This record gives sequence, structure tokens and C-alpha cells, in this order.
Amino acid sequence: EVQLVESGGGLVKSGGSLKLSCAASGFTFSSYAMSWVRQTPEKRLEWVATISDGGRYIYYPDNVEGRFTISRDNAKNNLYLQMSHLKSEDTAIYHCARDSSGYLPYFSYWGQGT
Amino acid sequence: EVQLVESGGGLVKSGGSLKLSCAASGFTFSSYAMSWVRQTPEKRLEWVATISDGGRYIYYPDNVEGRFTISRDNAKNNLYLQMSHLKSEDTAIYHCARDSSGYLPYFSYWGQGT
Amino acid sequence: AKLETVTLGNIGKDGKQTLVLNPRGVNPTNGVASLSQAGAVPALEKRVTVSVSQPSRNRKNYKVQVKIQNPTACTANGSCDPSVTRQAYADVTFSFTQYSTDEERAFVRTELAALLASPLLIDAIDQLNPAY
Amino acid sequence: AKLETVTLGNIGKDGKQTLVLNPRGVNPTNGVASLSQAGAVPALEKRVTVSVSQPSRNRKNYKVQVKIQNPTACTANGSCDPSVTRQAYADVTFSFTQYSTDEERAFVRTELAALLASPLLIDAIDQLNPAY
Amino acid sequence: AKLETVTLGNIGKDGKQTLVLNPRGVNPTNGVASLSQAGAVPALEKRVTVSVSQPSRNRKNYKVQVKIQNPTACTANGSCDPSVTRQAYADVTFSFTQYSTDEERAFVRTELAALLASPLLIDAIDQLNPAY
Amino acid sequence: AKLETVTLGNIGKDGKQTLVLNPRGVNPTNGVASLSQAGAVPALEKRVTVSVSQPSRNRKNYKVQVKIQNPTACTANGSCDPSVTRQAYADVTFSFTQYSTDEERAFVRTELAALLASPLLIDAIDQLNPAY
Amino acid sequence: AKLETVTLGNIGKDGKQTLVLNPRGVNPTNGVASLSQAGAVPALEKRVTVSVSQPSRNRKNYKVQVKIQNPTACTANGSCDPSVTRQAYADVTFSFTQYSTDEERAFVRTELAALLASPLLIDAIDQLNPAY
Amino acid sequence: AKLETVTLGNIGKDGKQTLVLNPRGVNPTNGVASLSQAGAVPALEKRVTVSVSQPSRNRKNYKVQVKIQNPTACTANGSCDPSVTRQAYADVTFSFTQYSTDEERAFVRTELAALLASPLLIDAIDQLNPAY
Repeated sequence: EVQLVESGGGLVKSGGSLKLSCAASGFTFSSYAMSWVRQTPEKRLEWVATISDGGRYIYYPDNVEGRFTISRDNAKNNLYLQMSHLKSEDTAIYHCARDSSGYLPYFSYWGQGT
Repeated sequence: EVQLVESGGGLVKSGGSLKLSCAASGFTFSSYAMSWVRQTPEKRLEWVATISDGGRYIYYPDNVEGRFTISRDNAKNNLYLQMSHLKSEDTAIYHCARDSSGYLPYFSYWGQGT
Repeated sequence: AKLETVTLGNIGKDGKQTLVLNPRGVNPTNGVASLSQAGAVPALEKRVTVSVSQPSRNRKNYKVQVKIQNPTACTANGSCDPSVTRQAYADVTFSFTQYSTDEERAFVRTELAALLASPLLIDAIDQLNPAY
Repeated sequence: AKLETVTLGNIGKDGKQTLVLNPRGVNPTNGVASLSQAGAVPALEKRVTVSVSQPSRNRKNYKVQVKIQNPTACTANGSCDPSVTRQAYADVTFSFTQYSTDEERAFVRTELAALLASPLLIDAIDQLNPAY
Repeated sequence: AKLETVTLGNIGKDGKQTLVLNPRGVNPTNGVASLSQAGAVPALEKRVTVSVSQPSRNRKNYKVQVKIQNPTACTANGSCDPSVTRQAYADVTFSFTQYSTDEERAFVRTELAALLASPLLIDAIDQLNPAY
Repeated sequence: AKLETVTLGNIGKDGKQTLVLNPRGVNPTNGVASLSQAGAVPALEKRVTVSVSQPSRNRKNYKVQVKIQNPTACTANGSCDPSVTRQAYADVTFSFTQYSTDEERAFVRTELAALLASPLLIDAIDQLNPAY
Repeated sequence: AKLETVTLGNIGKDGKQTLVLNPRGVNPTNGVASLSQAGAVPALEKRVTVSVSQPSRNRKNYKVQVKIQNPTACTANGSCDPSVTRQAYADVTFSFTQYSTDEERAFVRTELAALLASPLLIDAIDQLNPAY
Repeated sequence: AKLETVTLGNIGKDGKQTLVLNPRGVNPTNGVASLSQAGAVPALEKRVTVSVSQPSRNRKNYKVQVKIQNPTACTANGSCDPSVTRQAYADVTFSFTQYSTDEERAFVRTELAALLASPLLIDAIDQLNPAY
């Protein structure tokens, strides 16, 4: 059972920072690529970031790239998103997702939280 | 010699009911699909009903479906048609027929009666 | 029964194909009855054979046996009449004893005909996947 | 496919019974999937086995094989657990080469499924009469 | 000729019972052709066989043989299957030479039938009284 | 069924530790299925094996066997590799007949589990006290 | 410790049944301690035994053994006493060295219990499915 | 891991080609897992197989093994369906011991994947030139 729960959450002001986390049990965490996908209050999905198996190849979109940062901990099986500068569009749900066994991700398993 | 004789017959009023029967000797009755085909006094043929080998799959046309009912008795080798509600178009000959070894029937053997 | 033309409907993946099989006599030397398709060349015909063997001093069982043979043919480079490229076979054997009732035999027949339309077997036969 | 439970409805001569089947795993020696009846005791349940065999250096074509057996339980006197009196068997084997297509294999499967409901095979299998 | 379903009527001590016989193939090793009654549990069927010498060119003696056997059923207490207490047999052999005509053979057959309908032999067989 | 990653929770004397087991295939020669813990240096892994008798038709005794072994690591001074000082074993065998039902087997399994949670046996095993 | 009446709760496939075991002394010849269920006709009792190695000074291997047997009753027709058709067995052996700690033994015991509550083993034992 | 569809990108000399590989089950009799392409005819499929073997009484090594098979097919003069003309193979064997850490294994894997994209090996494999 692929399980993904999130922490951090938050209610911040503008220009602040926060660190979202993800716990990721049920499977061999260090093999798979992981990803963040947020959902706006007007119910639109947006890709946020992806990372590789060992944390080497990291992808961001242009709306995100200067001020978000993701990382892994393959010993604690944790996924991390470092949010910063928070310019008031960042008011979404921020799901975790496991990427497909592939080249570029299609999310198969999802985590509800935050 | 595939033999098929009918009973019941009848002279009814409108809105009544009757039960036609069929005796079916000469062949292994329980293997074949059986059918009813009536012939109007203006000499037009009309399919009435079909049944399967064991009595599971029963077909009717739209002019018939709510008020006729057919059944088999594979121990007594009898075929039954339960006519009901008799709305004055039902003044025909009502032949028995053995279906072809097929999917949808073409009648090969016919029974004269009623 | 008596050999007449068997016409089978709802065949294929879509279930919109039919096939007619015309009687080709019973072979007296083994008791095998034959149905075939309607071609002129005998090597291109899809055929069905069916037999049933009584108990003897050796087997002590009733043995029903059905075989299906479908050739696929194509004409090659520099060839005029089509030759048979492939053969798809099927071979069903039913085995019963002297004290079996007819309802048991009908149960086995309908059980096989219902297994052949279940997603396990239509995935094992069509796409060639062992059940895993 | 996945070994799940299989419900076989519209089964039997009247066509009103069901046979529910629970997966019993595969066999690491043979490679054969197994399925048994819901309820049971062992040695008194209805069994379905299925294998798929790939080409090798010995046989060049694929081979799918289904094998169903079912017993009859008779309660003798002086004993509390039933014995088996009769077994009924059926085993289909399909043979397909490596250049065969999905349409041909589905045609064989659905042809056999449609053919076992035809009056020739009714009267051959559950009445044991040959064709004439 | 070719075997078909033989329906025999007005049988028994009263003359009301019927007997429907279905064909069950030709034994290739001796040419004996079988007919049997559509009854469940095939060990308990009325069985009739007929055997004619095959027409050669230098055969001196044509020989016809008819055999009837009817079993009785006994559901013995303490079992699930009926068994056979009794059989009733009949064995008729006709012997002709190669210069015999159709009317001589027909006279012998209709004579035997008219004797079996005669009160000498529905007293020697039905009541077991020797003629004296 | 098919092996998957088994996560066991609330283990130990306190009831907090976990154990995540990944599948490691079936031995084809005897059918034993392995599970092992994701730990570096594969000589130092928590290992669990499970072995069930394969369902035949004439098997009299079904037999289940579970084995646990947990090693301990000792980085001996004067070497680069940890070695195994100790193993801790566990060997559970269930034995059933072919007429046993599901509820009898389930009662035996849940009884053994409820005994291992009982203060008689978390005193005979944890503290090594014989019952007297 | 000292034996007492062990009441085990929530047993079975549903998780409702109980089992009350009363102590039945220590065998002096091997140290095996017995528990049995308060049921009439003492040949038909749920029986549990536990055996621990006695603590010496130079013992290298501590060994715990638990045995469960549950019989079934069959009032055979034509007798006054119930007999035993079936037994259901369980045999658990723990093996430890003299340098093992309390937490290692407790981890092995709670691991075996958590496996017996896991769907891998209430499918291998309850339904007799080998893991593959 | 668990077999799901593997999609590989940046393949070819240009690096602008993809390939999807769908799971085709694990073979229980050797432990070989299979991925194949999405055709109907099984002889035209590009396939990948992967296994990993535990140490035994003979080898004493963990052995990972990957195989790649790519057929190339074309239809000939006077032929209708395409036949397989050529086969391009690949066969990688990894070998490790019981005391190897996971970082060593990951180093060997990434070292191979980095050698396969270096001008020495892409000149030795593409243009078939020994390193001189």
C-alpha cells in the first residue's frame, strides 16, 4: 500500500518561507522519482517540481524556479519542499506524487494533505 | 421422422387466455431450439417466439412480448405457448417449428395444427 | 444428433462475425464426424471434427473429442495461387464414466463454455499471458 | 492476467446456477495457475487449472491449456466425511505459432465457445450420442 | 441402410409402451452397429445391436445377427448409484446362402415375427411354459 | 497470494518497532517463498520464509511452514566487515488433513497468535522461564 | 511462571470465539507443561503444551517449544462414543544462544505474532494458498 | 520493485526516440521478469528480461542479469505477412558478494550507464571499431 502523508501545512504572510514534508511508506522510496503537484482554490492542477532517484536531476517550471527547492532523504524516506518568497498565488494544496517508471512523469500515486 | 402435433386450438373472446401445446417426437427434443410461427387468415407469416435448448434465452417481438410466454418440458418432450390478452389480431394458425443448428433460427421442420 | 449445417454467430473480439460449417460425412473407420467451410480448394478450409467413443476392454470411459483447425493463407512473392502459411488448432477431450448423470455432463460443458468468455482466459489466449 | 475470483453464471443445462472460484496460486514447478470452488474441503472441490507455454528448443509454438475436473460426493454409512465416486474431466489445448495474430486466436476461442452451445455438441456431450 | 432413430411402438404385455433408440456408431473391428435408449446413467440402457456380413465376391454364407439386452435397476440401500440386478437377453441369427432370393429371406423374417405374435410363443416366453 | 511488501508494526518488548519485508522470489525446487528486510550487507538481514504444500488431487496432508531468522552484527576489531555472532530462529509448522475446513485452520492460527500475545509465553520466551 | 487458567479471546475467522485452558501439571521426565480445555470426554479436548530448556550453567542453546492440537468429533452411527476424525496441529520452536538479550527474543515473538495476523499468512493457512 | 510499464526516452543517435515496455509477468520456474512492446504478433516484439539470483550451495554470489532482444522484420518478395530478418541482442550480468554495500552496487550500475555514452564505446558499438 503506497502511502504518502504530508506535514508543514501553514498560514503565512507574503514574502515568507515554509518547508513542506512527506513521509512515503509502502514501497522502496529511493528507487522512484518523486514530485510535487499543487491544486489552486479555483481547482486547477499545477506541476511544482520533480527530482530523480538519488536527487541529482531536478526540474522546475518558470513560475517556481527561483524560489522553491526540493530535496530527498533516502534514509529517513522523506521528501522535502522548501517554499520561499510566497507571492500570494501559492495558496494551494501541494500534493506529493510518485512518478512513473519512466522518463518524464505521469503521477500514479498521490498524497492528500496540506 | 421429425413429428410435431399441436393441441389447445380454441375459440375465445377478447382479453382471454389460452395455452397451446406441442408434442415433438422423432428427435432428441432437449438439444434443439424451438419456435412458434403463426399464419394470419390473410396468409402472412409472423414469428411469435423462440426459446433455447434448456429454456434460458427467450426471444419475442415487440407485438407479442408483454402477453405471450413460452416454455419447455424436456422430460415430457413438450413445447408450451401461454397466450394472454388476445387483442383480436391473434386469430392465426400457430405452427410449431424446430430451429436450425445455429445462432438465430430458420425453421426447418414445421408442425401443422391449431 | 444428425449432421446439418452449423452456423455460429458472435465470433471474434468484437463479436460481430459468423461462420457456417457444412456437413462432410462421418468416417466409418473411426467414427469421426466432419464439418467444413465452403471453399473449393480443400487445404484452405476451416474445419471442425467431433467424435464420441464408447467404453471398451481397455479404457472404461466415455470419451468425447472435438477438434478445430483454422488455416491462414497468403500468396507469396512470385506465386499465383495462395498457399497455407499457418495453422491454429484446438483439441477438447471430455471424459466421463458409466454412472454419470446427464446434468453432470451438461455442467462440465456449460462450465467450459463460460470459462472461455472470462477475462482470465481471454487474456491468456488472446494476448498469451500466463495467469500471474 | 491476475488470479482473481471467477464467477461463472448461466451455467448448467437449465442455465440458472453459478460456480464461484477462488484462486489457489501458481505452481513454481509447472507454471500452472489453479482455482477451486468457494466453500470447500480439499479433495471435494471443483478444480480449474490453466497453463501457458512459450516456444523453446523443443516445441516451436505456443501452447495454452485449460483443464477442469469435478468430483461427485457420496455419503456412505458409518462414516462422516464423504468419498468421491466419479470424476468428470475436460481439458482443452490450444496451439498457436509465433506469427499468429490476436484476431486469429480470439477467433479460435470464440468459435469453441459458440460451438459448445450447438445441438451437435449438446447431443454429443451430455447425451453421448454420436452424429449420423 | 444408414442408422437413424428407431421408434418402436405398442410394446409390452398390454401393447402400449414405446422404445426410442438412438444410433451409436459402427464398431470398425467387426462391423456391429449399435442402437441404445436415451436413458440416464448409461449402464442402465436398453441396448440393441445388429451385425450383417459384408458383401464380398466369394462369400458362401450371409449371416445376420441381432442382440437385445435390457437391464434392471436396483437402488441398493447404502449406496448412491443404482446397480444391475438382472439382464434380459435375445439373440437372433439368420443364415443364408449366396443363391437365396429376397422372398425367401423375407418369408423367414415375417414368419419369425408372426410366431412371436402367436399364442404358442407368448406362452413359452411370457409364462415360461414348455410346449408339449 | 502473490508476494508483496509486508510492513509489520508494533514489534518488540515495548511495541513500537517496525519491520518492512520485500519479496525475494520463489525457490522452484521446493516452492519456498522468501521475504527479507531492506538492510545493507545482505548477510545481516531479517529473513522470513513461507512454504505451503501445493494442491494436488490425492494429497492427504496439507502442511504450512514459516521460518524466521534474525542475525546480530559484530564489527570485530581488526577487520572491515561485520560478522554474525548470533542468530535467532523460529519454526512454525501447521498440519491439516484434506477434510479440514477453513474455520478449523483459522482457529488454530488465531489461537497460536493469541498465545504468543499471552503472559504465559511472553514469559517463557522473553525471560526464559519454564512453566511449572 | 506458574501455570494458571489462560482465557484467550477473539479467536476464529470472525474473531469472537474464546478458549479457556486449565493447567494439567508438569511432566517430570522432560519438563513439558500442559494446558487443556474443559470439555467432556477427555479424548476430545483442545490441548496446548509448552516446553522450555531448564537453565543450567553451561547450556549453549535455549529452546522453547509450543504445541497445539485440536481434534474433531464424529458421532459415528452404530456406536455410543464419539471418535476422532481429524486433528489440527501446530508446532513452534524458538532457538536462542546464551548471549542473546531479552529484546531480541521479544522481537522474534512479536514478529511471529504480527505475521500470523498479516494477510500473507491468514491466506496461506486459512485458504491454503502458496505464496508466489 | 513491482512490474509497471517502463517508458524510456532519449534513445537513438539523435536521442529523440522513445520506447514503452509493458509488463508480461514473472516466470515462476526461473524468476525471470519480462517486459515487451505492444504488438499483436509475438515474434515482432522488442523485449527485455530481468532476473536476480540469490546465493546457493554452488555459486555463493548474487547474480543480476538483464537481457535485451530486438528483432528487425521485413516482408519479402511474394510474401504477405512480415517475417523476422535479424536479431540484435544484449546480455548484462552483474555479480556481487554477500558483504557488498549498496553504494558499491550503485557505483557499478552508474559506471556502466556512463560508459555506454562515452565516445570510446559509442564508436566501438555503433561503427564496430576496436579501440586502437
